[PDB]
Amino acid sequence: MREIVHIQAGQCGNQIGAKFWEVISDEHGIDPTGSYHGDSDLQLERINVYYNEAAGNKYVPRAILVDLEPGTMDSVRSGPFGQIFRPDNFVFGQSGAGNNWAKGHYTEGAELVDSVLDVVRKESESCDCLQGFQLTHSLGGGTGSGMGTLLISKIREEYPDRIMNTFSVVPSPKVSDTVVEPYNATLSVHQLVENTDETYCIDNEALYDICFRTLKLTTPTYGDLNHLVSATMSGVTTCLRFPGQLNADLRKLAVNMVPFPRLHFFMPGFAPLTSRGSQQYRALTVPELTQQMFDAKNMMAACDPRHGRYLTVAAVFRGRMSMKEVDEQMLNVQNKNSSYFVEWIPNNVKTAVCDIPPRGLKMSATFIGNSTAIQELFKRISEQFTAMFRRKAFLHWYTGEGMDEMEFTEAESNMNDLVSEYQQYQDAT
Amino acid sequence: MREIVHIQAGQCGNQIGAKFWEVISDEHGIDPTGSYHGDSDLQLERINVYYNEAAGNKYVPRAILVDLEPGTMDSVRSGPFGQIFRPDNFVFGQSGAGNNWAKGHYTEGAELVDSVLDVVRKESESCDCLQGFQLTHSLGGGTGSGMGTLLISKIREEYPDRIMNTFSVVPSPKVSDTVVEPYNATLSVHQLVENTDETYCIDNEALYDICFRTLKLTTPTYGDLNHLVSATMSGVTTCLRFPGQLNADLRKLAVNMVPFPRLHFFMPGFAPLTSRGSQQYRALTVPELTQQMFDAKNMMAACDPRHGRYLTVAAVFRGRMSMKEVDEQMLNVQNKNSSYFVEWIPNNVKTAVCDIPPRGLKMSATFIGNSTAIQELFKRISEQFTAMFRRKAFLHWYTGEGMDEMEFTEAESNMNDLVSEYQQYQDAT
Amino acid sequence: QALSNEKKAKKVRFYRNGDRYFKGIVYAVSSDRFRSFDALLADLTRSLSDNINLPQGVRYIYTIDGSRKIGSMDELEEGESYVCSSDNFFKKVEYTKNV
Ligand SMILES: Nc1nc2c(ncn2[C@@H]2O[C@H](COP(=O)(O)OP(=O)(O)O)[C@@H](O)[C@H]2O)c(=O)[nH]1
Ligand SMILES: Nc1nc2c(ncn2[C@@H]2O[C@H](COP(=O)(O)OP(=O)(O)O)[C@@H](O)[C@H]2O)c(=O)[nH]1
Repeated sequence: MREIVHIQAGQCGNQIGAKFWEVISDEHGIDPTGSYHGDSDLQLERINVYYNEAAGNKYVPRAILVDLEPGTMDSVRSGPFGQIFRPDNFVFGQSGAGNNWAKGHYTEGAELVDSVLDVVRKESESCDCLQGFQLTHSLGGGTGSGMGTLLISKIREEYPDRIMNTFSVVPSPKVSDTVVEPYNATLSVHQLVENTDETYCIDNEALYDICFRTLKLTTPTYGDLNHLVSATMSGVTTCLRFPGQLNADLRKLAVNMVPFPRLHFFMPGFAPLTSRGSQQYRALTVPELTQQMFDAKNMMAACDPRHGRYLTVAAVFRGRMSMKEVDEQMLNVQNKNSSYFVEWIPNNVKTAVCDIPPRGLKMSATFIGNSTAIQELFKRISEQFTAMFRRKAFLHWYTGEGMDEMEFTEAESNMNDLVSEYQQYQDAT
Repeated sequence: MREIVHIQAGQCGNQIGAKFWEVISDEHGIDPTGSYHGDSDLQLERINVYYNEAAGNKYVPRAILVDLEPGTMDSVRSGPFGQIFRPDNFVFGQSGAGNNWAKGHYTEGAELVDSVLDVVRKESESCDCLQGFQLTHSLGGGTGSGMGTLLISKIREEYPDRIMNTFSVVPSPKVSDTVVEPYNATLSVHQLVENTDETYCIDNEALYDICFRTLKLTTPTYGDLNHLVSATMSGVTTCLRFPGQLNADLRKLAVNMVPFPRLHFFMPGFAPLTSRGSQQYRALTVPELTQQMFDAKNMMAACDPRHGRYLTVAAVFRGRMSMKEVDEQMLNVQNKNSSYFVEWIPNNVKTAVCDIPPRGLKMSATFIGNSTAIQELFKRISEQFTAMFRRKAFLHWYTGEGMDEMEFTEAESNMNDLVSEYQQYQDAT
Repeated sequence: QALSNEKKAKKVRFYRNGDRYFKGIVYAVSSDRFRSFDALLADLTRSLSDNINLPQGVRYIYTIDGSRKIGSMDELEEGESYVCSSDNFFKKVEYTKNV
């Protein structure tokens, strides 16, 4: 049991998912047809969490793909592992978002949100024991900010107990891929703090550095950028799909990592990340994988963790290894960096150990670290919002879609409530 | 025994039947010559219900084909499986209906109804134990509304005990294929509520949506529309022609589905209905076939069942399956949709399970659901009648055929008696 | 000045005629999206009738009460529903119950 329904939204969240389902099919051994060509019977035992068995030994992904124009869905069905999806799940409109939250959430979302929830409710009944949903979108564009946050509110009113986690892409601070991205981010963080459980903030700028510096890549396309996000998304639920010595899941991370009902924005991190030639000048041990998860050059949210304190740390390991060798390192990085952790939470490291490695490697990891260092991320969104709102510019595109100036006030005031909270628990006593 | 005499009328009812006898011959294995080329001996055991054995191992359909002009009968004998009918049964006049109920029922029907009943009475004596008749016509045109309802009254005066069911085609609400179709429908429903036992209301508009949306067809001709009606007509009597675990027939559905001697207008429904490419992304189980029979997008009478309550539900399944798996689903859709069923009839679902599937599939179904949702169908006929009668327009074509204004009064008042009854049993206590 | 006239969308609801099981979609009705009232009938055409309602389309917009035929867009007010019909005859059912 414990099945998961995957929801995609926007141009960004589709292309993340279109690489993500390639990664999951590489573990469980699924051809682009949809049949099975594996070697181990452990791949087929927990297969139901991301699959429904069709008639004739074929498996389909439990995915829901949402857009407002068919310019992206045609790319998904044409690419490899595009025939694997069911043709009913491609729900899409015709008007297009226009890179607008107000078009994505109020007007053109309302003509489509009823068509999506029929696909949601059909997939919810077919599962035996529903574990929880997951969503992949972006806070910059129109669809992933508007249509996504509309789907979160409609689900939470109908499922007030299931876990709901989003791999949201927060816009980078230096470059700006959208002129109105301080409006799309601020009007969507107001939705996320009240209707989710945990949220994995990913910045684009941190992903460019890892391919450039750490992996030593010359021409990083998005297929090499999204492959790091998809390897992170598989690493969160990798103990739910495989037997392990110490097991955790989406529920246990939602209890451990989240000590307060608002403070639930995380930052991910993956290890090991070698080069194409430097993968022989490195010994793959647990203390080697430990000292790569914690440095600043291997985060994914563009914020140095040294500016704030950690609160909770999850370290999901994969592959066979000594439990003593794990428990020694998780104590070791907690003693010497004693100022970098919060004091009134003792033993603030949650450990999970799977057994089966990723395809190709011997052992791996996945860093899920909550911190106060993401107060810097909401400084720059709250500053760039007020820099653009005090002149009331780029505003008539949102007023004409049924919105007032008071909605911008409560959304911004909700964000400065949040930065006051991370500031308070940095200097507790 | 238990033989059935099939009667066709009008241009519509002939072309439905001309595809229907192709479907029955595909089950029992009959060539266009009339010989036998089957594989299983179960096809020849109950063959007598729709056939009479001729001399020399040839079988003929027990059909009676009626028209008022030979423009349609020439198309039947020229098409494939047109040589299979007997040349004596083609009873047809020369004047033509003129798309007129008053010509079809009074004047030109009287010169032909004596010639039809000699063919009826000849086929009634050749059968050993007569099960009952069936009729295929339409309430829009001239012949199927006038000549058909004249044949129903002449049969019921001579057979006051046999079952009499009609697959009448009720005209669609939005488009209008006939200017005077509120007159042909109203003057024929007055005949049907007093001389039949059960009636399967089929709308054209619902059949266009199923080929467009559900089957994903590009160019639906009537051969693809009538193939859904003929698959429904075979599915009603499919337990009478084959052995099954739990058996029902035309008599048992007339007792279960009909709790009052007037409230007997049904709506059909067929499942499964895949696409040409989407037939592999679907598992054929009993809970899959259950959740397709009950939604609004797979009815055949243009009325959403959610506007009213059900009263009785027949679910004739085909193919080998678990009886527990059927009885669990027929309880499951009755508990969660508890407001959508009538209260003072408990366990309002009749189940019948055959053994032999249709040609090509593994398991199938047939939904026969009575409801109060067909009060909307008789609102629009009763409204469009009074919108055209208060000006007394298109009326001189009916007065000149021997009719008064009082006949329009009692026919319309009979219909508002019927809508008052379905309104009353929607709010019982 | 630059803080302009605040081109504002009314938030009005549209119950379609007769359909008791219908909620009414809030449209961003402004003077910028519709230069004329006759253009407002065009947007009401596709987004109200799907399979079973309104063969005549959209002709007459009534009030929710309803005792008045809506003229131009100046006869609309912010935050009130309107019964959208397509004939002279009006249906008196409880539209606004349980929004
Ligand atoms: N990481 C990543 N971000 C992407 C990708 N494609 C688009 N984006 C992000 O998506 C945002 C642009 O919005 P868009 O994808 O069109 O979404 P929508 O406008 O809401 O439909 C920017 O923040 C881009 O950085 C991709 O392949 N990878
Ligand atoms: N479903 C269906 N309806 C048909 C077909 N052919 C004609 N009709 C219907 O028949 C009606 C027209 O009347 P007609 O068939 O000429 O019958 P008549 O005038 O009484 O002889 C309309 O309601 C058509 O929709 C067909 O192949 N399939």
